[PDB]
Amino acid sequence: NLLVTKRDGSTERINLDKIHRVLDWAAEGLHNVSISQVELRSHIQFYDGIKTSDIHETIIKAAADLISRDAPDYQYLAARLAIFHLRKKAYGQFEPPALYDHVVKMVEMGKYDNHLLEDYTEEEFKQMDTFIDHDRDMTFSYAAVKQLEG
Amino acid sequence: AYTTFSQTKNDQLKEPMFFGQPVNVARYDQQKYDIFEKLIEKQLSFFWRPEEVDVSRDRIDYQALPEHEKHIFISNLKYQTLLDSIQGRSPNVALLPLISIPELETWVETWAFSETIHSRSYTHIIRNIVNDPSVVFDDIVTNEQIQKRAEGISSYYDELIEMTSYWHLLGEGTHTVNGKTVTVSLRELKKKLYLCLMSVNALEAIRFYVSFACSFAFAERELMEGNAKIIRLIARDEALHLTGTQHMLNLLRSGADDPEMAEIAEECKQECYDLFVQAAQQEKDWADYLFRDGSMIGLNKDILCQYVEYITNIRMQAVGLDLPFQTRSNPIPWINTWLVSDNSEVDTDDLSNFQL
Amino acid sequence: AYTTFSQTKNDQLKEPMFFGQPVNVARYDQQKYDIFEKLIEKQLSFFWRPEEVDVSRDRIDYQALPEHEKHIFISNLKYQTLLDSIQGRSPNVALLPLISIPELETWVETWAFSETIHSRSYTHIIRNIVNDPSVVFDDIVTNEQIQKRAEGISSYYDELIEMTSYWHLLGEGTHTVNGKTVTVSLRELKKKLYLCLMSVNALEAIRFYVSFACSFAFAERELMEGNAKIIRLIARDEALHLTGTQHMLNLLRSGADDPEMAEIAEECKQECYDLFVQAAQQEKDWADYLFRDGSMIGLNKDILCQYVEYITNIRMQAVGLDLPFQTRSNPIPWINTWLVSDNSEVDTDDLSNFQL
Ligand SMILES: Nc1ncnc2c1ncn2[C@@H]1O[C@H](COP(=O)(O)OP(=O)(O)OP(=O)(O)O)[C@@H](O)[C@H]1O
Repeated sequence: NLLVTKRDGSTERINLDKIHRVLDWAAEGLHNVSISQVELRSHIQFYDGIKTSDIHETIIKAAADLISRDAPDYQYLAARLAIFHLRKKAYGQFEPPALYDHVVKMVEMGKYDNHLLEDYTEEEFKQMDTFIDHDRDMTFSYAAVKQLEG
Repeated sequence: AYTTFSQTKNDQLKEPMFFGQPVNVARYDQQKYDIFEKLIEKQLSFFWRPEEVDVSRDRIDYQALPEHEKHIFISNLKYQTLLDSIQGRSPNVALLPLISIPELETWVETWAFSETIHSRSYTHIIRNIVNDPSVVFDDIVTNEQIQKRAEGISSYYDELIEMTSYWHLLGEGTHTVNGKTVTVSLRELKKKLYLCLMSVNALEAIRFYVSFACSFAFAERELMEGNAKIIRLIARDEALHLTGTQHMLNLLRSGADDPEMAEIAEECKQECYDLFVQAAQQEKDWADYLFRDGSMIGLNKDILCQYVEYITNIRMQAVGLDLPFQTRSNPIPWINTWLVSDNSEVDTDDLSNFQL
Repeated sequence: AYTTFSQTKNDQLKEPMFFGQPVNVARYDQQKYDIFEKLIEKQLSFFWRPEEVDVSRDRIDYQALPEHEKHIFISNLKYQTLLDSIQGRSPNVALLPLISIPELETWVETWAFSETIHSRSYTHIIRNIVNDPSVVFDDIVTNEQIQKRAEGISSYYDELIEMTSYWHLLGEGTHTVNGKTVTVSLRELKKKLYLCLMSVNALEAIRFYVSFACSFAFAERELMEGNAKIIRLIARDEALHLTGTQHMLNLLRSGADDPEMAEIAEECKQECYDLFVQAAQQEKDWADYLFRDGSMIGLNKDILCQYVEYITNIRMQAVGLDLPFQTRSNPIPWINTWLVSDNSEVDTDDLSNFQL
């Protein structure tokens, strides 16, 4: 059979379909964007125990390489494929945790300054969570996105 | 009555596309429609022998390609094999007896001959990548996906064979044999043509061009090279085909050649539109037969389907028919690769004047 | 009934030369008769375009060649022009519907296509050596020597067109239309073939080969080069033709393929013999039409006539027919050029012993 190594760590058989659906999520509401194009562009080389992360990585660069003047949307196409990876590589899951919960977690990790947990009570935090529009992450053009990743 | 040589001296210049005194002499000094003449020349120069391109590296490829993939390629090849196998004879018995002008005639025989090559090539491929030719051939004749369209278009030909036959063997109105009355009407035959040919524009425009994105798919994967090389040439020689199928349709609908047909184009407008849109669907299904076991790193059922819409949407905008499939941008642009032309001053002078 | 694709899976290996379920698929993995397959390959490799060989030097030649000679060459060219013009379509409507095995099929379409080239070439010649193409063409259709054989052989085709047509459009025994009873008998069609093809062995063996000695005559005179160059190639591609016309005749007469025909060969033995010997005469007369005004430095009525006997005498010894024309030695051997592969010890030891 064929193998694959989900970012989770566990193993799986190759599911050629699951890829397509991903590109779709991106091509959603776009034009001049060929779902089949990016695939062949990427010359994604399969080999046993390949990590799912790496596989996903390949398409990101591939879609970014098809960002031509004639294909302005591709800039946003790959952008969506990118935002996905990031969020999941920091949250375990596609939907980020509540403002409060997160702020605290990262505090004890040395990454966020506890300075906030003191100047803002849980209520105020959970309130600000309302203003937060995670969906705005889907309004980035890959150019900007890549910079954010550093 | 059909005569291999017509006695009469008849000025071809005026003979309609079809239904005209059978061409007396093979001349080329002139033409009524320069198009046909050119299609012949460009084709003649496109001549090529399938044995030329090497198939060695391809052999190991099939042996390696996964099962869900092996199916995709051997299956789509069977589909092509049949299309031309029939197309080869088809143009020759169905149209010839109707041919009325020289330029068009020579083209037909050439058009047909061109297909024979594709037929020969497909054979040269199978022997290389498979162990037994027969097993693959005997299936192209008796198979569930294959036969389903096989009879579809192949019917239009068999029809214009009998229909047109009674127009010569027999006159018009009613003749009764064995208690059966069969009518031959001139107009009843001019339609059995206009519809039978719109079936080819589709088999040589959308039906085949769709079966190419599949073969060229492995090409962008560095697999089954030989086939891609041969298939490319196929598409090229094909370009000339559908190109003519249109010039033959457009001029027959315009009436600039056949006044009567001018009307038949309106009372068949909806008729032809049906076949086009309908036949197009047959293809979308075929994909399932290939991507049934699994998808391909190059494309899957989803993608391939989008193509049929993009191609048929324009393919029909040429013949003059109405557009049914939604507009789109070619899902595959990588395919174009295979249908393109296949192989210091200083002064105080100017300064003095400025007033900072 | 004629089907562009037969539904049935039928083992071609056994399908007779003709009268067999219409070929379902174009395969080449095998054959029942390797001959046909080869004829295709050798022909395919013989491909050539008439425009290749230059015709410039030839132009001035015609302008110079005497009147009694100018006639000889423009006249014999008109004769060739017609032969292939018809032959081109002929093989395709007359035989195709009867074709029953794959190898033979592909050959037919190729055989026909090959002629289209000769037709195109003759045109490329006329424009060069004459001022107006039409004037020369319109004559090949309406002329006293031309029409006389024109209808002769061209008839056999038109016959197998209607005859074979009723065999599909209709069954057997008697069908009456408009007070007229027309019989279709299987055997009545198997003869309308064996006789119609023996008419080709002659048009492509003796009728044409005789029309070449005329063109190659100017060649040995350093005149009308271009034509000789083109004509040579013609004869070569032709060799394959009559070669097959025999293999198709011999195997049809042997019965090793078609048992029924085995008998038809005897009840037609005299029948075919007539056409051969009879048609042969038509040629001898043609000479008079050329050597009417005057003879040629290369040959005259006398010579050219002897040829027909020498060629037909052997040409028939192949098909199996009886020999009527007297035996002879080729009057012209110079013609072969164009049908061959066209581009000190001293001792007292041994002495001491002799006894003079
Ligand atoms: N079985 C698989 N075979 C091939 N590619 C896969 C497979 N599973 C996921 N992928 C692809 O790799 C990428 C990674 O997906 P993701 O970021 O969601 O992490 P994951 O570990 O693969 O979790 P999951 O597969 O359950 O969604 C996706 O683009 C997806 O298309």
